[PDB]
Amino acid sequence: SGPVPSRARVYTDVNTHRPREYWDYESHVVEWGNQDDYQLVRKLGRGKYSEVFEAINITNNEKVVVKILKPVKKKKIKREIKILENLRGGPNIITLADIVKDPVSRTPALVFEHVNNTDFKQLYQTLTDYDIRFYMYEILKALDYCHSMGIMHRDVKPHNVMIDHEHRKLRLIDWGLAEFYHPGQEYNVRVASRYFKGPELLVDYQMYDYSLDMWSLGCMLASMIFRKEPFFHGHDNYDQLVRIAKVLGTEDLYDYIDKYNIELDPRFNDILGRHSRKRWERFVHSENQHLVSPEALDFLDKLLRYDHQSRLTAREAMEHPYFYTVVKDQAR
Ligand SMILES: O=C(CCC(=O)NCCc1ccc(Cl)c(Cl)c1)NCCCCn1cnc2c(Br)c(Br)c(Br)c(Br)c21
Ligand SMILES: NCCc1ccc(Cl)c(Cl)c1
Repeated sequence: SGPVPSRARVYTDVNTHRPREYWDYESHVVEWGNQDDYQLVRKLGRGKYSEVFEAINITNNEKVVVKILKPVKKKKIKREIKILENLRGGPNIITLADIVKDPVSRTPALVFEHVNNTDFKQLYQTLTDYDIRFYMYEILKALDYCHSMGIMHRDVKPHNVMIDHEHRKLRLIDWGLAEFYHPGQEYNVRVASRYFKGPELLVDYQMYDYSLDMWSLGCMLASMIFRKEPFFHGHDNYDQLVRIAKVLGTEDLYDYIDKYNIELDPRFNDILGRHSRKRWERFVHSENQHLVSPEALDFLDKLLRYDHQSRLTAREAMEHPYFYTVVKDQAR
């Protein structure tokens, strides 16, 4: 007997009710702009999948960001484009402005709205309790939206959160790993950065859903309030689950494994050991106590659960007491 199937608790059938063109990205036809509308100004960074530039649209003098893609399978470019187009205009989702073909490498380039990013070295030095609650709530808006639109981001981490702090403006970026959720579909578990991988990825449980993003969000929250980056600091994918188990305990892990009849890689036998579930107080000290509260710890505990089905949804997270003062402030 194999693993027990699983279904998302919410937004389970949203893609089923769509025309197939919404989610059948392999059949998407790309609408191309004119690369001659743009001039590159300077390089902002480079990754395994792209090089990123600041640019100017010389037809309207607008600043934009240009992501020149490295060679990748055409269906993965179509996937990112289709998801960006489907989510465009949603709260705190980066806006795809144009798609052009780089004359040099003949590769596609995505053109995004510019965000005046805040120097985060200063941001983290003066970060307040209220700042963290406010921006977490802004991220939850983007996640509830994309989940409600049938999409898992699958790469939630601080690097993919742009913040213009002067204007309290936040954007969730890099949708190149995002996928459409379909009930019963088995997904690739080699997604997300190591430190933010959910337990379902680490034990190779492929029938996962939106709740994967909620684990990653809990990892980000823990690093913020405890000022410990990364929070779960594994040496490799195997050790990453050991680091989680030393905090969440091994009992709930084996309860999770048994519930879904997951066949655990035999490497884990001699490294997981036996660990109690720790109390969050052991990460609190004089340098982070101003960011930690009973509300923050209650919220954090309800995100970081082995069982993906028992994690808060994005909308449930937004209703947590941790956000009460943010919610009433936004009512104005
Ligand atoms: O520096 C970062 C962000 C690092 C960071 O700590 N965040 C804030 C994290 C955070 C999250 C939650 C909370 Cl609660 C709080 Cl408090 C803080 N990531 C590098 C991006 C590399 C350059 N890069 C790539 N793609 C880009 C796009 Br697309 C645009 Br548009 C723009 Br602009 C740029 Br620059 C782009
Ligand atoms: N049109 C020449 C400048 C240029 C080169 C490459 C790209 Cl991808 C862009 Cl948008 C603009």
